[PDB]
Amino acid sequence: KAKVKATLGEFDLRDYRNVEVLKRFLSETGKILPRRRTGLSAKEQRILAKTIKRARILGLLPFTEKLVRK
Amino acid sequence: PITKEEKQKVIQEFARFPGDTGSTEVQVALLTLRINRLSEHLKVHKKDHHSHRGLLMMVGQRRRLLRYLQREDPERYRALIEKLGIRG
Amino acid sequence: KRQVASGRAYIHASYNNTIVTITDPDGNPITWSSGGVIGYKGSRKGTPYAAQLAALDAAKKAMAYGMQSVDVIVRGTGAGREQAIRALQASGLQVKSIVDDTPVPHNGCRPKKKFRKAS
Amino acid sequence: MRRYEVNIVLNPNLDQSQLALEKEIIQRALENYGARVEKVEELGLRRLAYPIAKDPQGYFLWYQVEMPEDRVNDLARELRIRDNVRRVMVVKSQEPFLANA
RNA sequence: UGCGCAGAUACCGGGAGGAACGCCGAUGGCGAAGGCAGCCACCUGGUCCACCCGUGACGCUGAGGCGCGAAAGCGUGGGGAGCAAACCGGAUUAGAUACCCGGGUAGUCCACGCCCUAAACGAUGCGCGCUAGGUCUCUGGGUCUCCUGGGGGCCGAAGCUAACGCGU
Ligand SMILES: [Mg+2]
Ligand SMILES: [Mg+2]
Ligand SMILES: [Mg+2]
Repeated sequence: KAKVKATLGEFDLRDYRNVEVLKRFLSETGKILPRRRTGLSAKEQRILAKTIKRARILGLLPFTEKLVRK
Repeated sequence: PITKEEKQKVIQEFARFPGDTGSTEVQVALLTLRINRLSEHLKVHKKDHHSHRGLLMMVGQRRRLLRYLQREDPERYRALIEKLGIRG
Repeated sequence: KRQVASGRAYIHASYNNTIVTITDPDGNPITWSSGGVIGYKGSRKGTPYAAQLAALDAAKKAMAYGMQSVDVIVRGTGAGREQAIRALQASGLQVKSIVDDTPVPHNGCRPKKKFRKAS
Repeated sequence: MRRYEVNIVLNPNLDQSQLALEKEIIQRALENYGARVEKVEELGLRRLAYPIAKDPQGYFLWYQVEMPEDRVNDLARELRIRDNVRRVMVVKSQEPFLANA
């Protein structure tokens, strides 16, 4: 399938507000997706984990969700 | 921190001639700046030892620099430690 | 005793006993069952059969209150698991949705020495 | 004195009296601590991803701003003395690292 | 053993409190070691690169000295959720001062002060110069198929080694 960067166009991944983008880097359990799936570089992947965690504290992205249909 | 201007002021007040960034005298000066800043941060943050190793090194680099100066031009040595207040 | 039309079945699987409870759409218990609550006692309450039985029996008690449909919520791993789900599905009592919801700390209290054999 | 970003999430249940009473007290603290103010932003009422203080929505103030850095912890401490102030998050302004191109 | 009809377990709401931070997470990164992992701010150390600007051998090592030094431990004062030497019970056994189960004090956490040890391990002291390559990887820089640094791994020229291995 796709890497989550292969999807988007250009974006500021220091931007802890843009939930419309940042929301795509989470699993269905709202867990930060691994590099192998994000398609990101070690360095970007570092920066993102940060931005994602900042969003979570503002209330805009989730810490967790629950698996639907198991 | 030590903002670029503060640094720049000190290079100025110590350079042997204009354009002098890296002489024994500018070097000693700058260490002394770093030291006094680092020492103020240490009287408060007593348990910060990793930083304190940085100090020991700066204090060495300084004595090793000053040792050289006192051996080449015992004169601008005496002047430099007076202009700073050190060692003796 | 009220008639509820739909609500929640909570399955709590463990390696020692499966237990199932049924509630109204705000999570208030209507009825419930467990391995022990059928006959099995001691190490048999875990077996997928025990799970199935308990599960089915709880559903029957809820169908008494006229319960017609449920959202399932499953929690924990253990033998009776897919079997208690398979049960509710095949108890008539219609299965609207399923959802695992197992608790997990984001690294919380020190686990008992049995559970850090992964030390 | 460096540049920052003050985010405040607020009680999503206000009429303009309460609303702008809070929004003013803010401008006082901001002012009463050294803050000058580049941009403002007010998307306001948005749905949180989990309920903060019992409440499925939040009111969003964001300010870019410059201030004496040795006070930015003090500012933010005072920003949440208020109860309608629910989250106060202050962040060093930053070059915006991008990706895809 | 234990806990439960003084209503437990399982479920929904609310509150209090302590400790540790899931996913990111790596064959990764930083540090002289011990060691360092939620997020924010302030204070602060080390380090790498590029420019080739400044000083002009100002260097290397380092007995003794001083400082740091996991865990356990000690003193005073806090704190105490989970876990748990000792201990109190249930088991198992020929016995079982154990391994398995139920509880549980010190302790684990915080302040200040002690102790100064370890499979404190790369079982490899520090620094410099020299001697084929290939491959993966972190972080720089350029003229960005690749090139040039600095770190992290594996394979292996020459050579070395009792051997196993080591091998920019
Ligand atoms: Mg200790
Ligand atoms: Mg003690
Ligand atoms: Mg025990």
